[PDB]
Amino acid sequence: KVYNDGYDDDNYDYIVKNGEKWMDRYEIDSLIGKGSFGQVVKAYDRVEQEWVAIKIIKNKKAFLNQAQIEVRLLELMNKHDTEMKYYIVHLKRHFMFRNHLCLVFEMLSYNLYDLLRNTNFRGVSLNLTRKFAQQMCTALLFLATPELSIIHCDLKPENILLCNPKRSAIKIVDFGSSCQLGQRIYQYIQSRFYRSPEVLLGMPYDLAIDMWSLGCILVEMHTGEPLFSGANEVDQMNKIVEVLGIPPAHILDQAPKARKFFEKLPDGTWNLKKTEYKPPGTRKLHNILGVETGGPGGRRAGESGHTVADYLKFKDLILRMLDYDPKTRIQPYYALQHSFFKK
Ligand SMILES: CCOc1cc(/C=C2\SC(=S)NC2=O)ccc1O
Repeated sequence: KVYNDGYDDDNYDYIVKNGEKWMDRYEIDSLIGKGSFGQVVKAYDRVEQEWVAIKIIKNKKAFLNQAQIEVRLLELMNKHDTEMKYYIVHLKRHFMFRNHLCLVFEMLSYNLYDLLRNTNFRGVSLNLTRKFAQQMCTALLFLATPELSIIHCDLKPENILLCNPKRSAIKIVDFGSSCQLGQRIYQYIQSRFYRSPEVLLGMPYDLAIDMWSLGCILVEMHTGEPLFSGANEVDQMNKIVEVLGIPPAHILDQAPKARKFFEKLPDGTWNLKKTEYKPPGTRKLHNILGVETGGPGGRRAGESGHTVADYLKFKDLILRMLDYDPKTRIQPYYALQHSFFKK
């Protein structure tokens, strides 16, 4: 059997051969990314004389359609003249090659999960976390612009990449799961660890879900471990409740999936259903962050910029990003005005 004249495998992924040249321009070096959508490869562009990442979409209608949306959003974002756009990954060009849609991006360095792995999952400093935090809030502010109103929908450490390995500048990648503000066609969205409560509760969602994700990411970056690492959605919600308490009554009353995690008593109050968890709100972020005990695990004790005063600024901001209510949850503009960022 042969697929796409022998260019494709059984999955209709392009069979990548190191050293291959495409259209007398791009020289394929190696495969750098693998996904349901297709593959990502590192290539040299002879014309621009630079390294580029090429996202090779699978040769199937479904995956092509998904990527077409990705392209519109990427091109829409690149359209704006604002300087905030530079925190978003830049799509240089797109083309059809051997029945595969290919997105050409600027080559980027290690993702934030790689950084975590490199620390043996013990996290990076508050100073570097602040730098990452400021850039991400700026990125979300840009996404929040009315013309765009883009929800990334899959924010996580892996999806945040450094421009250069020796600088701290970051760019958000993978808009393949992104959508614009509108009707909640998709209920099951976001990576589980970074999934907002509104999504878990099957309620309407806005751009605030990304902000929730950011809060989880920022805590994760400093500690090295996901704030909430549920094995399932129920476990996810229970892990959120451990830190933040039972969600407010006004939310759960409106929540279609409230009874998946909670039960409503005769008095009309909400409790966790029975089916190993600390009581609601007793896994304090104050202690997770090690505000008063020299940071997480005491590894930051004696380090500049790791004072109680510093940690309290970080904690307050995080707690504003992890507001249960998406209408009151801090917005990118206000987050950038937080005392955590002041000099
Ligand atoms: C290992 C992936 O490395 C890169 C990845 C991207 C962008 C991607 S990957 C994906 S999946 N969707 C994107 O937009 C850009 C530059 C890179 O160096």
